[PDB]
Amino acid sequence: ETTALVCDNGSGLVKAGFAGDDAPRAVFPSIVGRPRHQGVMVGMGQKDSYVGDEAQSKRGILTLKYPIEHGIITNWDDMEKIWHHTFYNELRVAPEEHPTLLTEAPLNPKANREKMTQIMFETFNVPAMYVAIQAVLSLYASGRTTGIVLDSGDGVTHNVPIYEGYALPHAIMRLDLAGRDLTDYLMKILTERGYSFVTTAEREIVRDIKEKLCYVALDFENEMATAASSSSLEKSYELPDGQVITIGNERFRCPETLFQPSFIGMESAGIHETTYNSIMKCDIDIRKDLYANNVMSGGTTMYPGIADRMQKEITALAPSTMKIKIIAPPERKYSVWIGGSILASLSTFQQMWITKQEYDEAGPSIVHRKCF
Amino acid sequence: FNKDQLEEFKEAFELFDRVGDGKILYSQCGDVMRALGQNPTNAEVLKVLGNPKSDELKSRRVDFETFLPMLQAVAKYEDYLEGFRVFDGNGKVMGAELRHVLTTLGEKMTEEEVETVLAGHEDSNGCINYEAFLKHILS
Amino acid sequence: ELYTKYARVWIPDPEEVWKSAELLKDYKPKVLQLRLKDLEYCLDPLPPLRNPDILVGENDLTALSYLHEPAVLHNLKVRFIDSKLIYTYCGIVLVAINPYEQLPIYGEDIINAYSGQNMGDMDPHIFAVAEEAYKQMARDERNQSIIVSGESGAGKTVSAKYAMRYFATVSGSANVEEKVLASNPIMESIGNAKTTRNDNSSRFGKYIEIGFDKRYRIIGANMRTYLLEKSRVVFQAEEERNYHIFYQLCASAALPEFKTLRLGNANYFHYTKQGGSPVIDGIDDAKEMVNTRQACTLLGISDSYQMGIFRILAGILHLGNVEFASRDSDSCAIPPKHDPLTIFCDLMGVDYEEMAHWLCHRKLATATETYIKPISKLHAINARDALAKHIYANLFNWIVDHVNKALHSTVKQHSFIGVLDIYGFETFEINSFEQFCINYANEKLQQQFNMHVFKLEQEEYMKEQIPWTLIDFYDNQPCINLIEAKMGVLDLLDEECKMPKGSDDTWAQKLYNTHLNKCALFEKPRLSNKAFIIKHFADKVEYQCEGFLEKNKDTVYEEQIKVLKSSKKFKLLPELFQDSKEHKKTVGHQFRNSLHLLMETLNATTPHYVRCIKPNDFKFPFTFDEKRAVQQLRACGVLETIRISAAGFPSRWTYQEFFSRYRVLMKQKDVLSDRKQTCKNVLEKLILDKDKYQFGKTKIFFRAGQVAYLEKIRADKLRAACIRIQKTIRGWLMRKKYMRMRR
Amino acid sequence: WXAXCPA
Ligand SMILES: Nc1ncnc2c1ncn2[C@@H]1O[C@H](COP(=O)(O)OP(=O)(O)O)[C@@H](O)[C@H]1O
Ligand SMILES: Nc1ncnc2c1ncn2[C@@H]1O[C@H](COP(=O)(O)OP(=O)(O)O)[C@@H](O)[C@H]1O
Ligand SMILES: [Mg+2]
Ligand SMILES: [Mg+2]
Repeated sequence: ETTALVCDNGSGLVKAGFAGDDAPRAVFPSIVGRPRHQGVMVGMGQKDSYVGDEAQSKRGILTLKYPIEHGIITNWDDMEKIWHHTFYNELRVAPEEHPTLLTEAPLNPKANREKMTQIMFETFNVPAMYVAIQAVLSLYASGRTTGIVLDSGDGVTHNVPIYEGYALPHAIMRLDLAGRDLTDYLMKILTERGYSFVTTAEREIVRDIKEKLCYVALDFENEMATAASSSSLEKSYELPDGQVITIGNERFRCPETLFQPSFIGMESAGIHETTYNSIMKCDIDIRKDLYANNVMSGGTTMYPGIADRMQKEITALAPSTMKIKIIAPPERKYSVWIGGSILASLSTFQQMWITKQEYDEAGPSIVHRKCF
Repeated sequence: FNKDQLEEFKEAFELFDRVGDGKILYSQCGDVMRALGQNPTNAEVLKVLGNPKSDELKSRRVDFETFLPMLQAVAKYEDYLEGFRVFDGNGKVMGAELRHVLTTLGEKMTEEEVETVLAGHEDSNGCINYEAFLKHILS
Repeated sequence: ELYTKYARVWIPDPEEVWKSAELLKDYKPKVLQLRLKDLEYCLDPLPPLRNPDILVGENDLTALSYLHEPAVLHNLKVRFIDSKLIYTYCGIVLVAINPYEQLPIYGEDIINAYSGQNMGDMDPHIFAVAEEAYKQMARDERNQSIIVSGESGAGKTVSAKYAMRYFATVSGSANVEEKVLASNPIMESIGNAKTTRNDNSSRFGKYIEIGFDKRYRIIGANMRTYLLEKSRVVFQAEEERNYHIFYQLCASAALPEFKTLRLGNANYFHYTKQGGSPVIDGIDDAKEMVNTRQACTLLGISDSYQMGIFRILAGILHLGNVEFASRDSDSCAIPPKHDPLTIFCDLMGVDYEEMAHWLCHRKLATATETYIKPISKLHAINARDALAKHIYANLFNWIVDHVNKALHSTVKQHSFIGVLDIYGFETFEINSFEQFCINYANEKLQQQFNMHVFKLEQEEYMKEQIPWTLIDFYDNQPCINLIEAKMGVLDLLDEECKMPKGSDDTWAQKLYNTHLNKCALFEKPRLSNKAFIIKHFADKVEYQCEGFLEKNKDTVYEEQIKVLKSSKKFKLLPELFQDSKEHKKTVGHQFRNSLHLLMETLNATTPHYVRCIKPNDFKFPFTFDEKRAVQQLRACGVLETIRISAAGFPSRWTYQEFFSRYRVLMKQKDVLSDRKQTCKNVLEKLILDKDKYQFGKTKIFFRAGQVAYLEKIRADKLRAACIRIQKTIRGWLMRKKYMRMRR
Repeated sequence: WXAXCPA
């Protein structure tokens, strides 16, 4: 036998497991910590860096970098550290035995593929490798072959329409509004209620607020008036030290920035109007089958109400006769991984892999030509 | 054949005339040839007879003068011994096997014909001394 | 060349595949003519030649001097019809032809006569191969397998039973048969099914070990099963039933116990309904379980467990009737109440709300978390039918374990002898995943047969110190690889079961894309995308892609099985499961695995072989149809064996028997008075070239024609000597009779 | 990135 490895280099969470599994065997944040403070106790064990879940525990004493920003890998040594931790510590597998499948956003700089491949063959000596678009995997994950895939992570949002397995590249739209730049806005709006969050390890505390408390307003202005009218929306949270904090109409105001990028100060339209303006680029024949098969993917899609706000507000754009349908399975955060576990297990896929000999012959230019 | 031979043969032929017309049947021709020392097969007899049909073989009658050329034509030990040694190497031949082959192979004979030729020559085991029996049947 | 006036040849005919002619004028190099009552026989870029009678009666198909389909078929037919003998030998392989009437021959004096003798000395009988096994196992420690094979009617179970009667009778006392034979009413009930071309058909692969004491006596028996056709439990073709036990059970329902199980009529249940054939003429299913339960009791399956088994089968029957309604394109539900689910849950003692929930949803968890998906109506129906198939398979493996418990004994077995009953290669004029599996298994079994026969002939050559290079065989590994290998037919089917939307149309189109021109052995039918053709060793066979996938698929959700394994109402249902990734595996991969385990079971033994041919479709006693028998003899590789043995040296003769037959040809001067050298001296006179005949330590090896030639010259010499003897005797007898009577 | 954005 052999089993492929499946790895997804999200901006925020690494997800990894063996192909053919239905759930990732490791998840940990793609976070690298270095000691912040002068080390006093001689005889303490001083690890030069902490990676992943370790850095969660010790965050109070660390500066936490993320090596991925807006789906560009920004400094490659720490990325290598993350993959080293992943294969040796999380999966406990030698990559030299096991082929590996990797995942990327659709438009990100072309150099990124060359370098990511080079590291796999030169550093880890993987038997074979591949790179897949997230929006492609989400269709395998949702069990359908015609889709417009709306996928939003920590670092990137992107739309890709697929019809009968033909991707449609001109159709494709990308925004840099994502979980991270929700979090940063959440700091600035929490400051309105007189709470201050200045530091990276503390930013994670903000992120945990955003994950627990936030939700999407089904009418933004009507609930804003309702929250001005009454306490009833306002709700209570705990810091790590046990200070309780209470959070009002503002907790929806971050998910609202998805639908109004003007708040953060983006140029663009929000996710629904770019989804529509993507479909409008498509050939009129297909559009009826895109409007049914909306698939939402990636963890930023997880807020309650975002399905119903998406369906309502896109219905305002689309002509009345075509029924809009939106499909938001409760596990979609994984779904890019689940669909990569599906893809890496196909017998037809086995011919696709970029192999060691063929890479040595070509050099990393091959990753553009063969892989897509 | 000389005149004396022709006279002896004619006398013998007349002894074989069972109808009184001074003739024998075609079917008796073989018997007459055998009585005069020839040993033709029934097939050879029919061949020298001209492959006669059943009717003339049983009822057409010929005098000595027409019979004679056929007798002449027919007239003009180690194989016999080996032939008997086929059915043997102690100098014997089963009586049962000779009876079976003579009544079931070749120009098959009746069990009574075989008993007649075999009468007094087989012992209690049913074995025939074939050199003595052969000399006897060749005499 | 030889063809003369009053020779014989075989000519083809639609109505009987070969019929005989005499030759009307000698052949010279064009068209021939024949007598039967004449037509010129067309020749195209020769006819066969027909053996002399003296061979054709005989016991061994290698003894025939011309080897070809007409001679073999005619020999088997004269043996069956005229001689009233069924057993015959071909190469090493015994062949058996169903007499469908019962014969004294199995009496115990026959058994004693066979005991301690060989293949050649005694007339072919099923006992003779058992004696071969019993002798082999005393030559060598090696365990012996006996393999019985043929289309469903042919007689395989009954032939196994006689092989067991033989071993037990020769063994002396130590009492296995009573138990083993009493098991069969159980096994036939759970494991046999009714199919379009006959009424009782074993849909699994069935194995017995007889164990022996260090000094040979039967100590006990142990039973195994392989290749169970799980799909039949939920999906049935036209006019074809699932396993008899469901019908026996339904026809029982008026009995007092089964009322508790609330069994409807036999057609009522969705798994019985599908065949549209709820009754077999002449078999009163309601009576047959009285035998089945008698056999269980006689075997010691407790009166409690019998009711547990029937409770579980009722469980599956009720389960199958249970039908979802789509809430949505994305999800379904069981309706606000669905009656038969209640009956399922109260048979097996589980909360209706728990089965209702877990049937409708599935659970998926990364261990920090857990998530529940609603699932499509289709995937819910696939899950239900996989839970049905998984229960049935586990029940069958339990019934076979409790059977085996009664059959073992604890004293260490020295060596087993093993007897195998499996379906033979089979072609039906609609073909489906069940036949694809059955043919693939008959590939594996015949590869093993071919390689074994090739080995035995290499042995026999070296045992007679003769050159070897001629030895040849048919290699079916390139056809097996088409079914088995990666991007094979099975592997693309299992792929498409994954692929997010997958259909018997896209699977076929994938087959054509990858395979279509890349092998000879795969072919498309001219007028359909939906079907494809595989050139198996017996035949080109054509399969329909429709409904492979729905048969292909098992996935047994951990939640539903957990819920069953929870229940406390009765012992057996938790007992089945107690013993994973295997829940994921499709039926085809489980089948491949079980077949590998079967080939691991049969390899590291030495086979002996039986073939069983069904003489006629219509159950007519002790009569025969050439048109079927040819189709059987091709599917059994008998024709392949015979052809390949004819291409080389077919015929074996001991110098002792050669001299014993052909001293008639000898001359006493030519008798050197030791047989081997005498015949080595004689033979060169009679046959031109040593390429056409050979000499070994004990055996002469002829090429095919030469036996008939020798028999002819023997006849000629016999006639010549007889005519000489008769002519001389007639001459002096005639003299004696007319002269002595006239005297 | 390299231009229009910080990465
Ligand atoms: N229950 C939740 N509600 C809202 N957001 C969530 C929830 N759980 C996780 N998230 C957000 O999901 C984002 C990570 O999404 P993910 O798809 O895993 O990114 P990537 O796959 O690119 O690593 C983070 O911003 C995290 O805060
Ligand atoms: N050698 C035989 N002697 C007598 N009857 C036989 C013989 N072989 C088959 N039969 C009859 O034909 C039937 C069909 O054969 P059977 O062994 O029952 O089928 P299967 O091949 O499914 O085991 C037997 O039950 C028996 O009635
Ligand atoms: Mg992602
Ligand atoms: Mg049977």
